[PDB]
Amino acid sequence: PGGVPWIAVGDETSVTSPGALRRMTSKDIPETAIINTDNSSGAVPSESALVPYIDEPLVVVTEHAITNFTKAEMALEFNREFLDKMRVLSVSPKYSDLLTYVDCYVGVSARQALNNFQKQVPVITPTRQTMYVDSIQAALKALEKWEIDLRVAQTLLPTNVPIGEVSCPMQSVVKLLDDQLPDDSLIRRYPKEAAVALAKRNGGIQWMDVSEGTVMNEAVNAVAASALAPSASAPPLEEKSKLTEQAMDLVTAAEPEIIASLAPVPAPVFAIPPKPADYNVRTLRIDEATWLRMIPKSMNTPFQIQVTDNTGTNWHLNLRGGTRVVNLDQIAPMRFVLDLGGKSYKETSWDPNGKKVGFIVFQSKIPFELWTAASQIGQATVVNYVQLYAEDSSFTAQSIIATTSLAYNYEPEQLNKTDPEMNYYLLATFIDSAAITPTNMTQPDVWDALLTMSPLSAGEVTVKGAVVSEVVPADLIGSYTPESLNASLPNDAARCMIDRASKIAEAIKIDDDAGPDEYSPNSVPIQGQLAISQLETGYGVRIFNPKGILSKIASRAMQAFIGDPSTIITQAAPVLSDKNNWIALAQGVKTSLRTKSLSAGVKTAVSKLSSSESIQNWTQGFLDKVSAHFPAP
Amino acid sequence: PGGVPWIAVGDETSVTSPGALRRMTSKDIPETAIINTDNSSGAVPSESALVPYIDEPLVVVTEHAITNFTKAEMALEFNREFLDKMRVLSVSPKYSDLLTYVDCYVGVSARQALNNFQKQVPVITPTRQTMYVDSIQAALKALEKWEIDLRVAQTLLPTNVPIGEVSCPMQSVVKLLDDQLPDDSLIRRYPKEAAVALAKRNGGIQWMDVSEGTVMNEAVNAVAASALAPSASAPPLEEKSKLTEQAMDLVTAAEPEIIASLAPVPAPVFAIPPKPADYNVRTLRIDEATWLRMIPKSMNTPFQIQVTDNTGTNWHLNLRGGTRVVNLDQIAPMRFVLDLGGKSYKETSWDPNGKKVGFIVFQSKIPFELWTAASQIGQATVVNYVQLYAEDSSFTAQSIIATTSLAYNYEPEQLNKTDPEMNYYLLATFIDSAAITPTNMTQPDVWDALLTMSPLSAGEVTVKGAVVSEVVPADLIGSYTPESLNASLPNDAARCMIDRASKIAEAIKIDDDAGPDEYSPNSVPIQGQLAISQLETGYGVRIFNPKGILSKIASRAMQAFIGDPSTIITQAAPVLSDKNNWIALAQGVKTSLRTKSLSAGVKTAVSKLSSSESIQNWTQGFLDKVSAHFPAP
Amino acid sequence: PGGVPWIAVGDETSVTSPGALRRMTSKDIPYIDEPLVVVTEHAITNFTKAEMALEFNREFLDKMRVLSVSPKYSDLLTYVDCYVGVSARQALNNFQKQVPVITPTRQTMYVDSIQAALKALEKWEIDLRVAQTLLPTNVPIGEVSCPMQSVVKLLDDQLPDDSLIRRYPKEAAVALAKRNGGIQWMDVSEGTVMNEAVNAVAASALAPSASAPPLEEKSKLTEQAMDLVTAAEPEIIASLAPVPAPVFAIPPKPADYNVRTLRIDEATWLRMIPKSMNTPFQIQVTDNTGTNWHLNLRGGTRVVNLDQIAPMRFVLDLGGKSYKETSWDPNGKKVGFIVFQSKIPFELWTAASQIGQATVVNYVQLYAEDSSFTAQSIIATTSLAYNYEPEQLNKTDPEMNYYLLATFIDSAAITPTNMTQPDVWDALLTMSPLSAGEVTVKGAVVSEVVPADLIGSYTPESLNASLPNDAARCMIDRASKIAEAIKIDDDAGPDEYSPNSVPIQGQLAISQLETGYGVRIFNPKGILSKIASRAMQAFIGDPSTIITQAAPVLSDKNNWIALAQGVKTSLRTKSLSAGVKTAVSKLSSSESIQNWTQGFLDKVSAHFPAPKPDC
Amino acid sequence: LGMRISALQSLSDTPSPVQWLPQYTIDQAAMDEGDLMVSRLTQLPLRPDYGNIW
Amino acid sequence: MGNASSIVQTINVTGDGNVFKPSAETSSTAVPSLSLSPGMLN
Amino acid sequence: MGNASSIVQTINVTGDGNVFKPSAETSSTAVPSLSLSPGMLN
Repeated sequence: PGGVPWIAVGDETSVTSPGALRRMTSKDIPETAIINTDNSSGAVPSESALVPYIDEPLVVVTEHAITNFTKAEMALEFNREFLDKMRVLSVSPKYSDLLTYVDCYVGVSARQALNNFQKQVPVITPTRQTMYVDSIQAALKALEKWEIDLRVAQTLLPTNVPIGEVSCPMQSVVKLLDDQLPDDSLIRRYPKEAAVALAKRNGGIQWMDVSEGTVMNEAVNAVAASALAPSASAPPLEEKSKLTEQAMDLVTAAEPEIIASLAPVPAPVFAIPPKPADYNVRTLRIDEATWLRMIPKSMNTPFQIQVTDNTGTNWHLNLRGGTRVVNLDQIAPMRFVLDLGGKSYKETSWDPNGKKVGFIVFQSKIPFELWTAASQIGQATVVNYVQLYAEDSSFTAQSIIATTSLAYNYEPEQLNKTDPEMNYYLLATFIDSAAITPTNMTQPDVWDALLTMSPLSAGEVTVKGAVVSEVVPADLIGSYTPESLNASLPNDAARCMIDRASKIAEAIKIDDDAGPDEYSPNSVPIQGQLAISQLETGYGVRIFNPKGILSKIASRAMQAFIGDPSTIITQAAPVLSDKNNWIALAQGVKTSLRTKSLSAGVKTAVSKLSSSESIQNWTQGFLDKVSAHFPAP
Repeated sequence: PGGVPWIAVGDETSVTSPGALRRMTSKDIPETAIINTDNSSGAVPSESALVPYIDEPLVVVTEHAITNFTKAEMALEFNREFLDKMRVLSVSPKYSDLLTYVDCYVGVSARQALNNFQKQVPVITPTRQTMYVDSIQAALKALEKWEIDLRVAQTLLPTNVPIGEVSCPMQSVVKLLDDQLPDDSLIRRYPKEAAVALAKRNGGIQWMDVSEGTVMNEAVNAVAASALAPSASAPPLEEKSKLTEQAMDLVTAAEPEIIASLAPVPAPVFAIPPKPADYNVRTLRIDEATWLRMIPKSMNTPFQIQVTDNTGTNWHLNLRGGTRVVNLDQIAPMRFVLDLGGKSYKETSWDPNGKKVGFIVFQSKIPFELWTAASQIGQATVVNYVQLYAEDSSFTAQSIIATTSLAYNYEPEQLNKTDPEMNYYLLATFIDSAAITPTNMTQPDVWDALLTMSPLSAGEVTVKGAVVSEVVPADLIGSYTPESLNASLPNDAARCMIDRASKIAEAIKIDDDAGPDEYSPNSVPIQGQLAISQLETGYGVRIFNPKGILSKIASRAMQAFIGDPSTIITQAAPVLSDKNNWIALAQGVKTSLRTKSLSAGVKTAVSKLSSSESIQNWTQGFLDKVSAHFPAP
Repeated sequence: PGGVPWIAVGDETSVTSPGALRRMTSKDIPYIDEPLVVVTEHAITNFTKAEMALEFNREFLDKMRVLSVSPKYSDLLTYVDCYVGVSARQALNNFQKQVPVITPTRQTMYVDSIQAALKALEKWEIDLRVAQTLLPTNVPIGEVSCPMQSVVKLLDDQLPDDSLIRRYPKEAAVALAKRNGGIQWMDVSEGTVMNEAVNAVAASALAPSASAPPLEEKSKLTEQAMDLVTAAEPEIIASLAPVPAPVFAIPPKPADYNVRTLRIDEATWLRMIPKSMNTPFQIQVTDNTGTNWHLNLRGGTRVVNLDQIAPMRFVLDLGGKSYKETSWDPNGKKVGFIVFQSKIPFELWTAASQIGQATVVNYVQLYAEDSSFTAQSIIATTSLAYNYEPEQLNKTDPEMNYYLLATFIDSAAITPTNMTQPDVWDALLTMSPLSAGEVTVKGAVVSEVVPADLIGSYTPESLNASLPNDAARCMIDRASKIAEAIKIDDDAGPDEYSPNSVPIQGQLAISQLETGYGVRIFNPKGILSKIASRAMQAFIGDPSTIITQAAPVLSDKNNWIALAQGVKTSLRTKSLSAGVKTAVSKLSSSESIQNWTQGFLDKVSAHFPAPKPDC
Repeated sequence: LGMRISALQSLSDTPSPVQWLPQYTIDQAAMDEGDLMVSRLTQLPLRPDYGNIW
Repeated sequence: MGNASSIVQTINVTGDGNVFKPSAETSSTAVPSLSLSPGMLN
Repeated sequence: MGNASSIVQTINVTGDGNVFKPSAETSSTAVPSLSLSPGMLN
């Protein structure tokens, strides 16, 4: 049982009797006190002035703990000879010698204890537990160099074979080790003890008693090695079990109910840690990108405006037809980096050397396209800016801007969003300390560069460029085009769906080995859905297809999904644009992976056996080479 | 034992065939019925009209389930005080009072069960098990807000120190916790219950008793703490076990035997979920990319052709010298996306704005080089097309093309493939409803744009640009020059092998901590091979090196593998190109990992202890701050 | 117990005695003698479960005339009283009665028998899996129904032509009934039907309740989060004391640079001859095979410095560049790497006397093609490769200086007036580390690093010009795992306090109450809660914010240490629980999926109609 | 009872022993126990007829 | 452990005499996970 | 295996009659990891 032991205080007893129990303490049981333990290890002092007397609590050790700590003792008993040489822990610890057996009420709380009464419950005091674990840890600390050296000795030459059997004259092996052993190795200093430890760990190494002349297997771990070895016609049992476990854990990692729900799901429950994205504004279109604004090109009357920064130094700017801005509102907190490397921006009367390029933020009621006069800008601020520098380029008589990294952190909370009639705009442009003559500069902005966007809040989600409070995953299937996908924000719902489905793709891969156009346990649900759906009433010309053609179609569809997961969200995708097919696959994966019974494919079995034979042959050949040199006298 | 119980069919204790056994039910054991439940939880109705009376089966409960559900109930018992406060589940479920002990036959099938008679096995019905699970689950459901607030209280200030002990007056902690804890929290409403729960969870918190005076440790989880605690010379036990198990899982996932096979291995068993790749088709060199074709250069007779898509619309286009196409045979399914953003294609005699670019597919028995005068074109149709747009460019007096995502899916199954003579080609170029005069448009094609290919299958593997049915993993080592690696297809075998070996590299780095030029158990397998190989006789001058030089070279080899995992593929690699070294390392990793005995490295342990002591010092400083700014009375 | 059994050779025994113990063999039980091994309980239970995994398919195994008798592992174990242990000392200290023992031969035969049966059952197993998966047979929550005759009609309709169910339908029916308790077959002789499943405990573990998620999912998610955080190693990345480089480093990744476009002041691993020299000169260098190549140096030439760089591999690509001049043509030319080593610093070089010992390590031939622009030609893709391994050089003398240059080469002397381009560094370079145990800071190798001082020190440009083996990238890749674990373990929305964001709040409150230089300010608890929430959200959305300079809250050190400790102290104290919003969303989604399954079963019943009632 | 329903087909007795081709299942046993059972069931020693070798 | 004022209580949260001694050997733990795999439960 | 020294009183490392016969069934193992999860110990 688990929990602590309790003792009666009042005579009355019931499953809910008030105040009837009290914690049992070592004052009741003298055998638990540290003055009444057995110092077979030598931890408690023998001087009566060094052994304290303070009353101490009691806990209960569970059978799990007993088994695992005895396994911990076994972890030291392998290296007993070297511990003997170092004169450390002469008497091996025994855990059951620190447990006191008593019968009482056992439970975590008093109410649970009132209904529980066991006999031969084993209890310990915390200090005895700490002393035992400290002894084990000291023994482990003593054996670090020895363990590394023994692992080196085992790993120097092939000692294990995947299948079958090999053999070599042990004299040649010993000579090879003598020739390749490290100088500082404890294996040379203490040979016999290394030999005994190796005989314990492995069953191929065998030594004879020269007195009686007998040789036999002396490994102590036959039971586990039986499960590690591959029997005929089938891979090792533990490998199959572990691969199935890993696949099931991948499936559980991405919850299938969230990714195949037909009803709204909150944004935080759906979100995952995102990844950055890179864009170029000039190459982007206004129609596809829903977060861009442009002054209509028909203006042809640029105007110069002044704006102050946070410190109080004015700047000059020029706006004209075509000047592009990013519409900040309706987007989560975001991080922008502008990189102007590899660009010239060189004009007849404009030299990029020494010029300053910076971000500005405008806050105005008037929509951006209606902007003609200066006073319509409202409020503006130069958040950040950097000085430029040009170097000569590969092309003749050309120059390129060096590498720059300009940063901005859009945080809506630092702004006040109470007034709805308010527009927030972001610009990146040239700034000067004097007037910029419009005749001098003809570029609308500096937005023809690289722009890195990285999300700054993993709890909000956007669709097609606008924040949504809740998302319906089933309706995202088959509703995106590449033009609408590459121009999405970094925290889009499309990318979350792709990354949550990649785990399902890997899981399906692990347990399948089918080729092109072969039915599998995972490819049948789509076939069933197709077979049912083709018989349903619709509007077009109905088509009848047999069983084999449908099985081929389902196999191809599943393979296409595995190879490129994003196809489940692409418009006009062949089979994976029907949300019924996606839901069927997602639900059937769990059933397929739960009913496996320690099995593998036929192809995997045959390939594993063939490969094991090949490495067996290779190892035998290497040992023949080793025996040719370093010969046995 | 597990399964179901079985009883005789009434025979006089003479059961000599599996035909004389029938499965036990609740009529044969009346104590397992629904009406005999003790109903201490109040779940079963007391009205006699509502309790059903029907025959249910029986199943056997195993010790694993008993212990795990028994610990599940103690999970609830950690919060008995608040559960009392809400009058919920006043009596502990006590799983052991639901089972019934019967001497019967135990098994899954009658043939096995006949030869296995057991005494005192515990059985239960499905209904009572479901009721018990429901009771625990409801009790857990009623504690969500309370547990969250308790965790917030614990994590507001550090209550755990990595090593050693810290201290602070509790009055200061209570003042800080009153000042900072949220108003919504249930801690403010129910203080004493939270205090008792925290004293149970944490052994540090101790509450003095007003009536008596004794203050003592009262936590119920000391054994787990000692399993987590670090000794003053070694790290904790559990962390070492967890790290080694994770490394073993990575090695198991990497399939060390598949990537070391000396015999052919089928493509579906070797493959993994692939990744897309990007290219520039114009910039590739034809002798490196074996999957391109090009019409001979210096040809001085451009010709024009016409072609119609699946809607019958006619289109004009022209082929000239230098035009390139892509073989669409023997490359497996693949998806192409082409993007022209950032390129000009501007001449005085032709402007791209308003024009259309398309993918055109050709079928013909004549090689693409021997094409002219449109008589050799063969059957051909337009697949897809898109319209361009022009924007201002950074370079003065130039303009650039806006983004595109021209897509096409190639699925080899649909096309007939009837005549092996037949050849398939793909091309991207300008098309227009008016014939394009050769003088105006001189560009051979529009292949000067970014091209992304993504595989459409997971059981297809190519080499150097042609698909194969099987691969020999030991024959890919040291067989790729760097130029042949940037021109392979995304479904190449080299990428699969590199990704599989990356897991071995990660496992080795997780397990091993060695500095520059230091021997490790994971680097001697190369050393033994180097020694034996340098002894042998081949052709050329022999060089003999001692053990120190060989150890240094082996260590450098292992480091170069870990840092960059694609050196095994690379041709003319110094030491890792040889297949023997790769096979020996891959085989030795498993043996090196499997024979650790709860250990770590010296450097790791010492650095870890120093770090933990620094952490306790910082924690103590913070607690001094807290006790100094919140004075006790 | 475990290990092996032993027998006392003599009457005299004690806790620590010389001799006194020999190993038991097959002679000592009541010719070939084999050793004995003590069998634990874990093995017995797991092997029994493995046997019943075969026993699910007894009817098929009996139709095919295989496996007439079951394995029954508990026959092979022999019970005996003896000393037990791995070594003689442990055996001397122990003594147990009725321990089970077995010889290796019998264990191997047993496991081989199980494996043979599992090999013979494989196609049958795959066939039953196909039959179960073809139509929805499980639902997340609730209960759905469908007539059985329609289901069997659909199965007969769509099952493969070689499926083994079509040969053994009754055996397949019984097997499905054993696996799934939903599929029940009426007993004809008596007219009674009821559940005949043998798996009813795991079914309860995997089943949702009326209002709460399944227990198994909660336990699995918590274990996964703890495993991720444990792998992240919080103690190493929270250290305020130096930690060795091999411990801190984790496998690195390549990086892509442009050498010409970089600025000299940010990137300290570059050296450029001053532009005021104004005159060129030409030199002749001999490669490893004795070939002579002439190359020209001038002002503005840039070289990578190889002194304080870890073993690194450079691969260079020139694709897309023009390099076409009035009197030079890139087609047919050659470009290569040169490694200089000299005792004279680069900036002082004026004549061929200063070039030191030089060698053309690698070289390629340039091929040019027409480009998108009119009358413009660009170069094809190249992969120039070099492996800087320092230990192959003479690093014993300290005065030596090493440099790396990439430029045009030719067998004839290059006329200075034809080509005025300094080098070919205006091209895409990919650098990849070769040593996973050495780390650099800001462009110089460091013996040990302090994780508590890297945070809040890099400007964006400095982080750009970092080498692939920088300690900052190790810090980022070691904090990303903590970020992922927190995201798995949390569902807090905007401005919602969570047990994972409050340590920062406590640190902020304490720091606010302290006295320091500046204009003192005060805040309530609500403002601090919001500030902590924004800081944690920004961390999760961008793990690279701890190292970025002038960060809002995460540039500080105390906040980072507090968060790193809070992750562990919060994950360790859960009780099989889940968030409120997560629970309600799971319930609603499961009910929707149940409705969709029921609708599909209605469609299945509409087609493949069942026989009408007889009377 | 699990049995097919069918009546026996009568046959007359063969006056000499008949050939028998055995077929092996996947069951296995140790060689020593096989030799032991062969020793138990055997009818040796005996004196047979020799016949002619040429 | 938040503030609460009362006349007489069995344990006083804001009183003097308590102990706040966080240690590595005591630590804090609950029941976060259990072994409930389908194969092992049976 | 031990090297550069021979001792024959009990086990001669360099003597005759020793067996080196690696096999798949015998394999080689130690105690790599255990079950020390906090929820299972208690």
